[PDB]
Amino acid sequence: VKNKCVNFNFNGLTGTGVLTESNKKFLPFQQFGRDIADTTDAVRDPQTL
Amino acid sequence: NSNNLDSKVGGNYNYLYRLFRKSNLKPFERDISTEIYQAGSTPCNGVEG
Amino acid sequence: QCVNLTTRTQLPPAYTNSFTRGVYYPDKVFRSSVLHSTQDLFLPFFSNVTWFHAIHVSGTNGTKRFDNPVLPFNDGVYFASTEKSNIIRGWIFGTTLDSKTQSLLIVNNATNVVIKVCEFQFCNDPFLGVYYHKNNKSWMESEFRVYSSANNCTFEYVSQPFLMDLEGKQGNFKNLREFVFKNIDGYFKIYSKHTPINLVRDLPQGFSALEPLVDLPIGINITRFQTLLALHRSYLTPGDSSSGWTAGAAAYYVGYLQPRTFLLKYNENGTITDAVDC
Ligand SMILES: *[C@@H]1O[C@H](CO[C@@H]2O[C@@H](C)[C@@H](O)[C@@H](O)[C@@H]2O)[C@@H](O[C@@H]2O[C@H](CO)[C@@H](O)[C@H](O)[C@H]2NC(C)=O)[C@H](O[C@@H]2O[C@@H](C)[C@@H](O)[C@@H](O)[C@@H]2O)[C@H]1NC(C)=O
Ligand SMILES: *[C@@H]1O[C@H](CO)[C@@H](O[C@@H]2O[C@H](CO)[C@@H](O)[C@H](O)[C@H]2NC(C)=O)[C@H](O)[C@H]1NC(C)=O
Ligand SMILES: *[C@@H]1O[C@H](CO)[C@@H](O)[C@H](O)[C@H]1NC(C)=O
Ligand SMILES: *[C@@H]1O[C@H](CO)[C@@H](O)[C@H](O)[C@H]1NC(C)=O
Ligand SMILES: *[C@@H]1O[C@H](CO)[C@@H](O)[C@H](O)[C@H]1NC(C)=O
Ligand SMILES: *[C@@H]1O[C@H](CO)[C@@H](O)[C@H](O)[C@H]1NC(C)=O
Ligand SMILES: *[C@@H]1O[C@H](CO)[C@@H](O)[C@H](O)[C@H]1NC(C)=O
Ligand SMILES: *[C@@H]1O[C@H](CO)[C@@H](O)[C@H](O)[C@H]1NC(C)=O
Repeated sequence: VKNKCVNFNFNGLTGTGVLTESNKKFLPFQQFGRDIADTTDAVRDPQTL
Repeated sequence: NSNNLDSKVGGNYNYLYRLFRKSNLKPFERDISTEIYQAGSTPCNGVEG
Repeated sequence: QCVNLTTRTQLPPAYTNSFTRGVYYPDKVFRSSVLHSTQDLFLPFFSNVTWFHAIHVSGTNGTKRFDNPVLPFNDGVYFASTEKSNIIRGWIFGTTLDSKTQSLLIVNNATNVVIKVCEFQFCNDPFLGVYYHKNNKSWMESEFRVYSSANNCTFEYVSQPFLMDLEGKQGNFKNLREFVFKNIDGYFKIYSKHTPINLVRDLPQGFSALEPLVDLPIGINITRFQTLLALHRSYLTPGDSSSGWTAGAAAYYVGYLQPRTFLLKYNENGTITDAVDC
């Protein structure tokens, strides 16, 4: 579910927020992205990649 | 407990443990050497005594 | 099997300066447009790095350098390699390079990549070797003189087959391969990076973050390592397999990692483009 405020469980990482399409290009070994506050602000979908 | 599997009436001697090591093992380190340990000041030459 | 090479000229060891190389991604977390401070095993900036050559220059005296010594493995190794003919074939890691203790072999057999933790009776002069045929005008792998016997092991991995052409290219170094090897908690961490580059002699100056390559569950004691190279044999340089060889032009540089705090810069694309050694 995108563009809506939902609870999400991505690969065991639980949280609440709105998921939107990202322009970030993750490296093949990377799964999560964090900001300067160490909070998960980007995530790779385990299925759609 | 695996007494019903790893125990034998005459004695199960297929399981070994390392004794007399020069230094403590590092975490997640494996030592399978069979060199004779030198406990005293007399050098050993591959024989036990 | 075990063959010691001869006719090697004696030269003093060479030392160079590592400017900003050896930086790798500390973790697998994406960061963009940030300045991240992290403490880890890094190669110090502008460090004194040992330099080893592989070259055969003919003449009345000339120089025949084939450097494959046993170097210490203290806390982590930065291994840079400038080559054009794929001279460097791999490495061996261990404490006593014999059947007494287990050792890790990471080699390229010119067809597959073999990573084996096994009890190896390594040769005093281990190497690999291709042969050049005048009629074929092609180079084929013919010699594998790394270890004498393999026994009492756990770890085996063979990569998918490939070609990996063995032609003896001449000119400038066209490949720079950087590796970071660490031995932490029974895990062999390998980080890798590749750069085209174009220069003659020394290590190129620049910045290139090394990406994680492999996490081998090795679990052995490692204090020393030796680089396994590749030599050339053909209708020229005749001999009896101990002196009848020539070394393709290549260089490799060895540095040692220390626990340091680094401030890395992640650009808008998530790539580490610069670092500061505090
Ligand atoms: C470690 O290696 C020992 C020797 O292997 C033999 O010699 C090699 C050079 C090679 O030729 C190999 O093919 C040979 O099989 C293994 O064998 C044991 O060695 C001890 C001497 O230290 C001897 O007393 C045992 O009888 C002999 N056992 C066997 C089955 O060959 C070791 O095997 C294990 O360790 C033994 C202590 C014993 O528990 C045996 O049942 C085990 O399989 C090797 N140890 C390992 C692989 O952990
Ligand atoms: C890993 O191997 C090194 C070298 O083989 C060990 O260091 C040796 O330790 C012994 C005593 O334990 C000393 O007598 C030697 O002089 C040491 N040699 C070197 C080069 O340091 C080290 O102890 C081993 N580590 C483990 C956990 O077994
Ligand atoms: C299963 O996961 C893979 C990711 O590797 C993805 O490509 C594929 O579309 C997924 N299949 C389904 C039915 O979701
Ligand atoms: C290489 O030199 C070593 C010296 O320690 C020797 O033990 C070994 O037998 C030599 N290899 C040969 C002669 O093939
Ligand atoms: C590097 O170390 C060697 C000896 O280990 C020394 O001779 C050389 O001067 C050092 N390099 C620099 C730039 O100081
Ligand atoms: C290298 O080793 C692999 C497996 O160990 C083998 O399949 C391959 O043929 C070898 N390459 C040679 C002998 O050139
Ligand atoms: C030339 O190549 C063929 C196959 O690639 C091989 O059978 C032959 O032995 C090669 N020539 C020589 C002199 O080795
Ligand atoms: C980041 O990526 C974009 C698109 O691929 C590119 O235009 C830009 O130059 C890149 N930035 C850097 C610093 O390489």
